[PDB]
Amino acid sequence: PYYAFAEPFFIHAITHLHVGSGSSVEEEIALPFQRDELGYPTIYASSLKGAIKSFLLKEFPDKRDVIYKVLGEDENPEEASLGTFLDAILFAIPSRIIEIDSAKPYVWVYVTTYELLKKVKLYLDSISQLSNASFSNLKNKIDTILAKEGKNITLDSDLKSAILNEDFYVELEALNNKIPSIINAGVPLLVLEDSIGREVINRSLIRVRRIRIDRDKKVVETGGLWSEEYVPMKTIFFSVLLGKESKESAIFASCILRNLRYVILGGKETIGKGIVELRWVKDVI
Amino acid sequence: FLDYKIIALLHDPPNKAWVITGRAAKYIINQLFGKNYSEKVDNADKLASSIDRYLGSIVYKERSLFENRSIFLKNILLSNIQRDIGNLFPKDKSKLDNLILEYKKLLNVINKTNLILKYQLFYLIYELVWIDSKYENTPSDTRNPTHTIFDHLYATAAMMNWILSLEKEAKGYLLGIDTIGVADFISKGRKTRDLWISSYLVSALLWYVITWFIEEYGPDVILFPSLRFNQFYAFYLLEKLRKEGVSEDVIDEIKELITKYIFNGDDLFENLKIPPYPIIPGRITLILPGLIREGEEYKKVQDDNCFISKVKERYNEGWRKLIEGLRCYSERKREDGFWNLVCRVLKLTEDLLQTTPLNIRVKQVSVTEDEIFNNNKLRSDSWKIYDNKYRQLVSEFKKSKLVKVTPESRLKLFELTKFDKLPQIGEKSKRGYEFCTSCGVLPAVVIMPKEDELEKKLIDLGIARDEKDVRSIKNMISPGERLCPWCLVKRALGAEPRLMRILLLGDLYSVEKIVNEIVSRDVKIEIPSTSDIASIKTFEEMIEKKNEICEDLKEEEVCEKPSESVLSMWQWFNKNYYNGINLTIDPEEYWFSEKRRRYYFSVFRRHRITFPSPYYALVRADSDYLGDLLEGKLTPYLAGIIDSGDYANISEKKEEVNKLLEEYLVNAGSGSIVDYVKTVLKCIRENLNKCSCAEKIYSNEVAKVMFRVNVEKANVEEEVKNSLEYFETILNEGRIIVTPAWHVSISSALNRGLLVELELVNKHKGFVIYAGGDDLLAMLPVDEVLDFIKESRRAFAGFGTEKLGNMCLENGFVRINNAYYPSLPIVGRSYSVIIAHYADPLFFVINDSYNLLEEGKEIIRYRVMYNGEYKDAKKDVAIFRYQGLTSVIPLSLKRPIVSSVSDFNEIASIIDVILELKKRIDEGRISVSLLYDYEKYKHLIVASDEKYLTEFLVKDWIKRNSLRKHVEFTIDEKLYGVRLTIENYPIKIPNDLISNIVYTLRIIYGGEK
Amino acid sequence: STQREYVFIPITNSITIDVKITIGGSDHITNIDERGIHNVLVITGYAVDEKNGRLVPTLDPCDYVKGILVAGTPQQAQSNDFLTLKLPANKLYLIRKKGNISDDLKIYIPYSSPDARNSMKTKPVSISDDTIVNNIIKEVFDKIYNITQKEKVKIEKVKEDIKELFSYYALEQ
Amino acid sequence: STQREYVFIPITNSITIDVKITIGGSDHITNIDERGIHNVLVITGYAVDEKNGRLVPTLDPCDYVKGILVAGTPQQAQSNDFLTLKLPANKLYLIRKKGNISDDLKIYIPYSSPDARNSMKTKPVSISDDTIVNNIIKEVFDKIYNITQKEKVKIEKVKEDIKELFSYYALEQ
Amino acid sequence: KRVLIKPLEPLMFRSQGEFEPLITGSHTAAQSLIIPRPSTIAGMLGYILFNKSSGTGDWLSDLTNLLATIYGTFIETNGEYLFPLRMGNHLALVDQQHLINLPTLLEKEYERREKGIYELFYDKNKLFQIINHQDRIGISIDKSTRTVKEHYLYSARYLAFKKEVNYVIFIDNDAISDKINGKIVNFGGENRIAKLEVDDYKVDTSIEEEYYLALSPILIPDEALDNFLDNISDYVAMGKVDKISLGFDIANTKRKEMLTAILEGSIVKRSIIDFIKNEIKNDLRYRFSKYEKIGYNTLMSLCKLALRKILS
Ligand SMILES: [Zn+2]
Repeated sequence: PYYAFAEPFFIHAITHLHVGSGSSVEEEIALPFQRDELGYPTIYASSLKGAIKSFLLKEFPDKRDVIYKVLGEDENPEEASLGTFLDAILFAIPSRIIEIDSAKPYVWVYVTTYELLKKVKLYLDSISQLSNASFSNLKNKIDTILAKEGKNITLDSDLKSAILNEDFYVELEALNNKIPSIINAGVPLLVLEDSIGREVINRSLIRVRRIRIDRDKKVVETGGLWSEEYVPMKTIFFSVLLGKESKESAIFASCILRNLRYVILGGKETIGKGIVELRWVKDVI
Repeated sequence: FLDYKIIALLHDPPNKAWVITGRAAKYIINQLFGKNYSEKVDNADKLASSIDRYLGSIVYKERSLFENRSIFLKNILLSNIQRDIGNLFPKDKSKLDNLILEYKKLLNVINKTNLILKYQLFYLIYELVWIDSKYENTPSDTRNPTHTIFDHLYATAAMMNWILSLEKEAKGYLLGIDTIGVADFISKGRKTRDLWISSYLVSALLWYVITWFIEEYGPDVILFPSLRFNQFYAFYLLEKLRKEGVSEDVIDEIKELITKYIFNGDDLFENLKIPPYPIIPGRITLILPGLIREGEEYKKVQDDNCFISKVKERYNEGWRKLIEGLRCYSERKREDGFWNLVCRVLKLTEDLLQTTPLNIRVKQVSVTEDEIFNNNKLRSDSWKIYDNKYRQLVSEFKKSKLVKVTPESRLKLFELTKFDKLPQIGEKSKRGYEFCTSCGVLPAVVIMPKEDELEKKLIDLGIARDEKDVRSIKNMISPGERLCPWCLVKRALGAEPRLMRILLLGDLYSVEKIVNEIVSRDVKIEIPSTSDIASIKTFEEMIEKKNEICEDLKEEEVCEKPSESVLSMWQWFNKNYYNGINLTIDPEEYWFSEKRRRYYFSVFRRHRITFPSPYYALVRADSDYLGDLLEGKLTPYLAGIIDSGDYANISEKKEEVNKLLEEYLVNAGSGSIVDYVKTVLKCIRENLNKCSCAEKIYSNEVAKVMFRVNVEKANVEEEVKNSLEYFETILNEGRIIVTPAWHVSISSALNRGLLVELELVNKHKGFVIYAGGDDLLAMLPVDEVLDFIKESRRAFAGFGTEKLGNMCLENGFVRINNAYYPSLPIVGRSYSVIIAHYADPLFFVINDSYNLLEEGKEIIRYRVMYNGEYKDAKKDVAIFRYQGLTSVIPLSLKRPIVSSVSDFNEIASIIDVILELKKRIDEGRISVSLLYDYEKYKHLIVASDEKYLTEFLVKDWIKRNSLRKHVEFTIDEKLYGVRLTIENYPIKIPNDLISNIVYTLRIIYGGEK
Repeated sequence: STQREYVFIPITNSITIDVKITIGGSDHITNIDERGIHNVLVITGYAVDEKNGRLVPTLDPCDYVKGILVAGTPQQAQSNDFLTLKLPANKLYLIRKKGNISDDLKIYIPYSSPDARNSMKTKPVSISDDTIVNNIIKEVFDKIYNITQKEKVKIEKVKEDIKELFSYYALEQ
Repeated sequence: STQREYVFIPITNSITIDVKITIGGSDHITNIDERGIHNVLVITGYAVDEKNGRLVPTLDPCDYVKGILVAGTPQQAQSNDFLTLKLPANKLYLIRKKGNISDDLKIYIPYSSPDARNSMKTKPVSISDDTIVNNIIKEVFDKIYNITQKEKVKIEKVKEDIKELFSYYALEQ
Repeated sequence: KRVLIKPLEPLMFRSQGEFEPLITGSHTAAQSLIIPRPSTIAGMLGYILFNKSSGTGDWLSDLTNLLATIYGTFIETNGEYLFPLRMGNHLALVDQQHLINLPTLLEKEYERREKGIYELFYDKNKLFQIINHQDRIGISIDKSTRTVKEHYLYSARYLAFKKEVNYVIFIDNDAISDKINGKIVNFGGENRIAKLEVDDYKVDTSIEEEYYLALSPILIPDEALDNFLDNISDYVAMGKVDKISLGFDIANTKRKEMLTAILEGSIVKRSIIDFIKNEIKNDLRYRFSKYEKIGYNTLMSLCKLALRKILS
């Protein structure tokens, strides 16, 4: 009854992303990314609900009736929706690392603040009662990480100190525990302090100058100059599909989502942005 | 009995600076009896000005204790500014009374039997006939020249309404009226066609109800605003005479007496036949007698509630007569179309429209025989009440401001929405009812398609009886819009804005005698659009390169004939429409379409002109700490140093405030009266606090007492005590005393500051939307905004280098052909400047122009140089906004604003540095990439601490981006220690002024595309 | 200089012997002008003791009783069980502020010891019995203000404003 | 039956020794639970009287002082000076309330004689000067809360909590 | 008794531009409400407890069958109880320590009040320590060209929470207290999500006092509007009065009603109580009993958190 079940998933950036926002200049960027309630990158619920519906209608038009009746009918706007995406939350963003006193040398690591993990816990404590995808091991690692609020936590016990994004000296402690990692690769997740993590991430965004060139003589047109912020490859967002309990939603869960791996999201796809691989949490840790 | 107050007004001669004790009541009266007193007009003189206890009560009437025959003149706010009048006076002793006879060119060709026609016709032309013989605005008191005489002459007849109301048994009143909320109503509007008249419905509905008084109590009865330079009052009085039936030659002694001063252009009150500009503010005060007219004679009723019921129904009586005459026009012209629709709803909804779309708070205080009379003459401190009644009145505004009851909330809509009793036009609501799109809250009665099958399918819903009337429906109503009944009145009023002469004249005629004038005529009126203002320099270049670039465009009605008669309220247009270029067009289809817009850019590039720039500029202003100056508080002198909330405990903030009024009032005297106040004032917590702290200055007070003997005594134990109780008030309370002459002096300068600001804006290419006078809302083109702001703040403070219509503008004054009228030098003027693309939703542009300004009045603080050290201010900022690029520029850099004559040329000279930087970038002397190379220099100049090392880092940045290596740019070094405090508010504002200099020119060149 | 003292209006006739004052000075804090009461004091945190009326200082912000200040000092039978203080004329939460304050004023207060042996839970009560104040004006409002039967032509006017304004708290013990 | 007692917390250094029954029993009203100081009593009409700091009772509800509540009676050298009282935990209103109180307990508040010598130049004081927090935490925040440094370790937060919450009013002299 | 509402994401409550004391560079077509109406709340709980056999034409007749009396709306950030406060086109979120000394401040003189409110709304407000007004601008895309579709753009201005913030209401029932506890609900406007949970919580009610606070829109019977406005300061001390809409019925898909209301956060006096209870008649007497049962006339004293209705 009324969101009787839900499925969490992760949003991986296979290429860069640009999911544009209210395109103003308050950060000397002409096309800033969609900001969150704290300044982090996020994906709005409409940009997921639209661009996954717009993908599936182009892929499975035999299922056009179901995708309409779950994700929102537009020719008949009377009827309600039964599927609802949350706002995607920045779970991890990769960052360049230079090792100091490590046994395994790395080149890049994932970075998170505790602020970003408080919202992940805020999701997971709220979808726990649906009893269908509990995965308490996932949020219990979040419990142990948020137990150390105020330090700088790594999850591979070899690092002990590093320079992140070539400008930020950090000093790590491990969990004094193994704590098997949430993410997919063999790459350390370095949960940072809430102060410095709004710099290491904010350095790890990609700010690109672009121009528009007159094809006739290879010189820039007047006014063709603007800045864009991309979100890098391998960035991991987190969001949960919430579904109500009609049987047209379970067929939508059955052979739609389980045939769904790569999704185009966001804008500027002719530049080749917004190719996104989705990893559900019902087949992983 | 009243309306004989001319002798109460002219209780003194207007040659008062050549009469009081030296420098040769010289004349009294030549068209009535001697002035009405047994003690009546004399006490009306002694309660009118603050000089009456500055130097004591009887020295105001003994007229020689510290006399002078070398005559200067001062400003009322700031007496560090000496003004000279010298040897010149209006002329020879045998032609001294020709100007008395030039009163009598109309006022004794018409019979003096009635007094409701004299007292109103004498008030308006009173200064205007005297200034043309050049008397140089002499002071009232020679010992203290800090009041112009008309501001004491118009005061001593204004508060004569209190004197002649205390002569039945006891009555008398103040009555202040404020509207509920201006700017949210003003913001409602979709075309600027609503925005202009919504400013007008504020003023004209408030103009209606104040004709009810002056046709029954005469003028000089509203202090605030003054009816001396009201542009509404030069159209209302212009049709009182035109109703009478005199020749139009005879009125040229009146009309072109008005014309060269008020309404300076050729667009007059009788060129377009209305006032152009809504001028009355939302906040007004009346000083009122206790009388009720029954025909030539007045009775009183004692109950206080005689006004606040019967004023507000006159405010209803306007809105009734506004909409019922508006029923007539769409009934008279019902076959024309778009008015078939407006006549249809006014036949439907006559339940909802009997309430006004704006309301007013009318607060009322009174006066009795107590506190003004003791046996039948004055008591001790009879002047302590008048400010306190103003403090009674404003406290009533201070109390009832905290509840704003919105004007939508007065309707009864429950049964109309519980049960479907809503009348509608067009589609029927699938959702019960549909929200209005131009107020935003109300239900709609117009439901219109956006498209689908546009012109065809609108007919079968009941909006069209043919095809050709849709073009008038599509004219003022864009498709897809849904309107409340209140905006559908306003969008009908925007089409015929001349229709409000019903409301504007107060129904001076009958209801049909007004409307039948413009039943006849069909003069089309243009309001400029947003693509008009953004493309001024399109029309400025089509004038210059006239037809040699216009041959492919001789079919596109841009170079065709200016067709009908069409002429606007906008003065740039109104003297450049007939150049060979029509300007009635809406250029969203010529060079702001996209089909034939690229082709028009194919025209401009072969002729090498500047493209249309898609950005206009909205400019709002504000008076900074106005009402507390009119309450007498010293916040606008020390704005941000001591705000109004610090008036709880002034006995710890006593440091600079007891320095402030001290050095002002001792600067207000002249000669031997200067020493008379400078030792009686200081002994308050200095000596033993009682009398004989100032008996020592009797030793030179005695040098005039046995001179021409008229004094009734040999003992002065009382004139060094009642002078002491006056400064017991204005030191132990930091307020300065509000007199009748206090409000008349400021409001006359407000009215002069009004009309000079109307001329300043269209010395540029500007347009006026709202102009209350202490408030402003105008829309300039994107170029001329900065030097406007530079010279608007220099005009509102009062400083000129440029000759206007006929007025000369001096330091702390203003001169119209001889007469130095004063100014408002210390009262700052905030600004909120939005650069806007023309395709913005304009409801919200008017939202974040008020909402930008109200947060700027509270949070924005900057370190300001006070006596060598850095104190902090809060006001006098000129906030810019490109779209989110917000920039805050202070305008003062000294507390107070002015303290000598050499200080005027540095008010808002911050943005002259901006202007001179803009002056040297567009030439190619300073490089363009100066502004972008700045953000490397900001992190050091911020972290720099003493400005000597900062001098190079500023000059390096100038030198590093310099195309020539000898061009030198002079930056003031006091622009360096300024840092901006903006706490707890989410917008991004830079914390030093040099970044805000840089971010100001990022906006302006960003405005020019 | 000047000083004042406090009187209260309970549901009890415990005001008979309070002070020996009628005017004291010549003008008053609370006024009598034809539209009800003026400059009427409200003091929170003091609850009444109906029988042998006193006011105990509680620790409650919304426990409030209203009173009136007129120039004098009680009986020369106090200074052991009352309170008194001299405030800078604006530490007073008094309804309907009309006259300009004197920048200073000395006022006494009928005080009661907390009586720290009872579980006191108060209760707010409203004034009733139009007669009760219609002759508390016989008790004090004419004793403290001779203006009764001389100025106010609308007696029931002040009766009804005393009905509507005044309501206070009681110890109920 | 249970009795409690009020400890006012200003920056003032008039706290040296007033309490001997510091724990007495085992329960005291206020507490700290890893997110700030709980049950901080506001009292209106009272102010600090800096000279050998205590609480002058004035007659302005704008005047308020915050403090804590601990079990016991102070030093048994007083009740000639303190305003000992008893309330059903209902008329005193604190912040951060966690458990339903026992519906009746007594109170010991330091009280000051009114003694109107000059006008009480009331001022607001917000807690500043981290060093004063550092010496008062050793002073009282531990002599009562022996729990501290056993259960509570987020010490900088109970510093972070009082500097902007704990405020009081003063007499300037 | 107490039901916490935890928003999992930013919320939207479609206000129609009633209040706007704020700048971003926004120009947004839908301004949001800071504290929602109770018809949202009662409509959300009745969206849980709905049955097909409880479908009839009149909504509030059906809605009060589905539940008990719902009480007012405010904020608990785990450590505060923040309460609305309106000065007129302004809003604040304050704890009650700045409400206790508030009816002190109301009756005071000229400059004491401007000393009071301008520290209160401007230095003692916890709005912008909590609320991040977040513009969101959405579009529509034709599936056959992949561009913007013409004419379809909106700019909805949502309501985000900087730190964790929960809504607080009170309900008198105990049977529903389990089945409402722990429910993910479609709370709010454009398909946003919140979480309900139920804790039993003692609350004192029904204190008689002059100056109250309105924790919900006090409705006005829309018959004595002249009798109400003529002494406006007789019933409200400070606050804002506006014609509100009661919202949107689900089963019949129309707007509900429009009434003048005393907006929440307004400081009223006791004289509104006998005013409503002597300007009602048997139709609206039976109507407005239901409106308090869904929670409009919630009145809180500034002494302590004690609630009461008008007809209660
Ligand atoms: Zn409308």
